[PDB]
Amino acid sequence: TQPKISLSLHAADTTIMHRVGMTGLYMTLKRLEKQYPLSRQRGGHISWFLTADTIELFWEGSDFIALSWLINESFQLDDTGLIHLVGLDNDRIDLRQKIHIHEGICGVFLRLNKFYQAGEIINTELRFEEKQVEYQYKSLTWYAHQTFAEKLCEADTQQLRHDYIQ
DNA sequence: TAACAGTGGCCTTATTAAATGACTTCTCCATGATCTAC
Repeated sequence: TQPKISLSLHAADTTIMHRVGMTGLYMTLKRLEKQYPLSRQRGGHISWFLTADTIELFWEGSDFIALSWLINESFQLDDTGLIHLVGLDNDRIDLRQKIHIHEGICGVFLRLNKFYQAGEIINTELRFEEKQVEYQYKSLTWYAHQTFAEKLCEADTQQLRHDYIQ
């Protein structure tokens, strides 16, 4: 039918950050499609058609439900409280690099406590060359990326906004 | 008017090439929930 969200690298109004964002969405969608082969499994029957330089999203029912499902599945938190982006191959990456990525995101994007709720300071002692070194990182319980779906959709009609979002 | 215009041997031997301590101090935050006044 008609895609509800269409994104292209050839759009003339996009900057570098916009294109990097479409690339991240493309990687996340590839990983999700590997995780959820059937569109019925995905909330709202959300389905996508990915090309070399275009992203199109189709879904049924309320826009808020489908967007919330996609965003919640895209941005996750593991048991330890680290940022778990399903766009990246998290099983293949080790714990130290995951901690590095989480700390970088928390120090660059989530600079402000207004956009994350901090948990306890989790300490882990991983042995290295017959020596156990204690990594101490700030675990999280929520960050704005998880619940931006509310800002993407209208409060009452629960549909995609037709205006600009600040 | 001439024939010479120095023949030698050396051209530094030692020793030490830095010892200290300092390697910026402050401040200017951004953003949303809430208080509050109109």
